[PDB]
Amino acid sequence: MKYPKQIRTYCPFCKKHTIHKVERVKKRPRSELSAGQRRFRRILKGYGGFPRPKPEGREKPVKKLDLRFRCTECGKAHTRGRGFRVKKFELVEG
Amino acid sequence: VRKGGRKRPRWKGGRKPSKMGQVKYSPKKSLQWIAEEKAARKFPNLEVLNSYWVGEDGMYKWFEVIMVDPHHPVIKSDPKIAWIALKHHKGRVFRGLTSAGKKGRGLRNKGKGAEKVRPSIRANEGKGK
Amino acid sequence: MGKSLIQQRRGKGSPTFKSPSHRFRGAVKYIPLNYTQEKTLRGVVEEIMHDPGRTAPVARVKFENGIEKLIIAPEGLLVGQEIYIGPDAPIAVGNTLPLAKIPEGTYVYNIEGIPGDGGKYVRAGGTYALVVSREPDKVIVQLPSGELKAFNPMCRATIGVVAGGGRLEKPLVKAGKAYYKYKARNKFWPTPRGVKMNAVNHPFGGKEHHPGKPTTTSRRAPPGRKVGHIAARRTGRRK
Amino acid sequence: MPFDRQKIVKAVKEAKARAKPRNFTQSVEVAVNLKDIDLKRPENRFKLEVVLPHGRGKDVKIAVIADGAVAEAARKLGLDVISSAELEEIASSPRQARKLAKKYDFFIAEAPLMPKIGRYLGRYLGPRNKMPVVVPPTLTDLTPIVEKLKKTVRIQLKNNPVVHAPVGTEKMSDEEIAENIEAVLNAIIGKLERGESQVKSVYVKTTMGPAVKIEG
RNA sequence: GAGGCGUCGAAGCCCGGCCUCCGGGUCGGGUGGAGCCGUCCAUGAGACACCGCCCACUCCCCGCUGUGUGGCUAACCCCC
RNA sequence: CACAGGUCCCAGCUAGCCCGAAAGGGUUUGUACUGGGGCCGACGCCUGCCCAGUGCCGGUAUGUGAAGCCCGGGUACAAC
RNA sequence: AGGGGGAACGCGGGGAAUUGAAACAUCUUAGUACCCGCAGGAAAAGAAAGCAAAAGCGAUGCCGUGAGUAGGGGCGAC
RNA sequence: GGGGCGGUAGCUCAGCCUGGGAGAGCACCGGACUGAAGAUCCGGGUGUCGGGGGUUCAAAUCCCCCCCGCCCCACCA
Repeated sequence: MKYPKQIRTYCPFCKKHTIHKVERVKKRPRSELSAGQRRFRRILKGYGGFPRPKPEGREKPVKKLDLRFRCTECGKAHTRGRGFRVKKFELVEG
Repeated sequence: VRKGGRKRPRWKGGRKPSKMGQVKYSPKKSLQWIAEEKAARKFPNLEVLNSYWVGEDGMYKWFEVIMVDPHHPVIKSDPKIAWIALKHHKGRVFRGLTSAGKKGRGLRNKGKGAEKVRPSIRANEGKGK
Repeated sequence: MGKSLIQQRRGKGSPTFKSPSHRFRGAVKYIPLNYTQEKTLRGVVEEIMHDPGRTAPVARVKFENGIEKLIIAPEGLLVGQEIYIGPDAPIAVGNTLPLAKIPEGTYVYNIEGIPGDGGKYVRAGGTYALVVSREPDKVIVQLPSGELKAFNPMCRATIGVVAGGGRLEKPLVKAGKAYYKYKARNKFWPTPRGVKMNAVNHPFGGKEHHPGKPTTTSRRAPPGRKVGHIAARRTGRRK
Repeated sequence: MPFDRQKIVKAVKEAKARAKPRNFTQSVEVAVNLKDIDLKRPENRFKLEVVLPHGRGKDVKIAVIADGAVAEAARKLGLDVISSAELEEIASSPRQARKLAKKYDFFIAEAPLMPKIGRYLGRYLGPRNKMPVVVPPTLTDLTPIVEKLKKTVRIQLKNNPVVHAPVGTEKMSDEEIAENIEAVLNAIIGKLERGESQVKSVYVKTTMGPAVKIEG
């Protein structure tokens, strides 16, 4: 669960191992914005298909872990392959 | 003529939901045109040339319908206007050959989108509007 | 599901739920053709008749315009009475005058709702309204309900009580005699109970005894759901 | 204000003009509203120094403790180089009649002395930036001597919604003080803040010169 | 920024309104008639020295603008 | 099942309620002694106790509560 | 000067559902069936605030082709 | 994951914009009082006040990072 605040691991950008700083992946709202949003303009009377939101859970105790690992040497984030399922993640010092 | 759209029968059918709309189903036939048909009906022989909006009170709309005597030589001799002589011009208002009809039927477009209103609406099987 | 119910049929104009209008011979107006004001008009009690359609006493009054119209009868009436109309009528039992000329504390009937329509309130046999308070702004009258309504003093009304009473609601005795009253009116009778009429016919009941839904019903509910206690604010009388 | 209004905009040349019968030779004031003023980015916060291109017009008192070759360098530039003896006088007693605190504006130290400077002179000289604090320069003999003698003007931020750094007193030509006003503006705007009009308003005002709002 | 303001009339004396944590400041009348100040720097934070813009609670004339409410009828509408 | 009898409920008539696509219409040649809806079922003796839940009804400080409107940001305009 | 009729066709409105999706509601059936008004021997469209291979063209129908191509759509069937 | 409100002495909390060592009642303990039954007095303190840091002159609450409870909202980016 605990993971260090800074930790040395591989950076593809600079193509070398270096220290990365951890924060959480942050995701956008809707309501402009997208081609899927424009798909929800057929909910005028579109009660059966896609824009009615197909009303059903079931909806899963877990999530996986998704955690930006941020480069110090160029300031660009990366997200990558992980599989740490977590229900009580804590970020701590390091 | 009254304001608003069409006020429609209410069904006894057991239909599908999304066909039950009454106010969420709207006309394509214009009110200006309706005004003509009331006028043309009232006096059996006097025939609608065109019509225009003469203003409105915001509760009702008013239109003035121009009617002409289908037989009366005066119109017929002077060629500035003489479009009443032909048979077609008798019963022109119902089919939509007037000002109000032409504009409502989407003969107003002639460039882009003119694909299903050309030559006519029910030449394409009602894909037009 | 279910179909139109018992009230919903009445509004249609259905003939089981329509009054007869040819064994009826009623209505009362004070002649609003000459407005509330004007003394121009007097009449003579021509007869005291039974009105068949209101099953009530009525008086026939013969006007000096030469017109025959009914005025709702007072107590103590006797043929050959003079009824006068206009503000120049004396204040007397069975005479008709505007509210302003009428002093407070006196029994009154047949008051106009809106000035010049010959009455819209208090036209029932044996029932009478009492003039409690009077202001030239507005004249407050106490209704058969007990509710004080404000009226404009240009309205006409007549002095006295209305004749009869104890004769517009007395014991029905048996089914035969009860039946004779419902032909004189229009009420759907005999009517069974909803509780063992099906859940198709009526929202409540089944085949067995048991209700289906509670009697007192929402006021904002649609038509065809006004059953039970309709627009009730409270129910019952004991814990 | 003696003259003009503070919602009409002028140039920086014609915002300062010499015209005083007063004993006082017009003290110049620069005052600025910040729009999106914060203290959770250091780039909203305006605590810094700016070196004016013709100086204040009165000298900044710098007292310096330096040790090593930096002590000599500091002397060359035209300085006494005072001892750390003075930290003990300041700290020990709340005396008056000879106290040399309440008479300094800045301090420089070489790095081991700095913790003592903080605690002792901070007590007396305090807020209104008469104590030394690390954010405006107070370490390094080299550059900070050169700026203090060049009559650098000191700045610190009253949160909500104003910052003021009055450039100095008029002891020079009208244009020289317009060049001064430009430097102060360029430091504020160069720090990047949010939205439009990060300098909501700028005003140039005085004891008995024009008192005017200017562009910004 | 340790000085600034005035004989166009100022402290300091005598009262009125005054608020308040009675801390002390504001303020209209007048006697007056030419000083009171800060420096020292006590004070965690310094000067009604003087010059600027401001932040608390809050109050008021004027300019702009909504809604709520009462009168009017000219629209419009319900009654006969 | 009806039934006489009993109870509870709402409404001042430019009403309540309800019918009609609309124009309009029933109750109503009615006016609270009215007429509309449920519940129970002559007569005699009675109808205990509970509003926690569900329903109805009135009120609602505080909280919350859409579009319209308003303000700030954005956009050379607009989306946002 | 008119009602009304006329084998279908034509113009303008009003406008379903079984069915398909192995069920089912968007979608599909279909602008179909069905209904109302109305003209002719063709009807109607029709002499440019057009096209847009930026180049070339200048009223309008229809047939062949462009093509099951662009695009739509439980992105599923269609 | 977004918003708001309350977690404070053993308990429930007051002030939170009204800032400091600083609160309040009620349990509980001690004392009168009483043949008994019974009623009523008089004392006591337990949280810089949920955690950790900063601005401030002396901030519990302001700022920055949050645990716990509750109400209204939210997977495939």
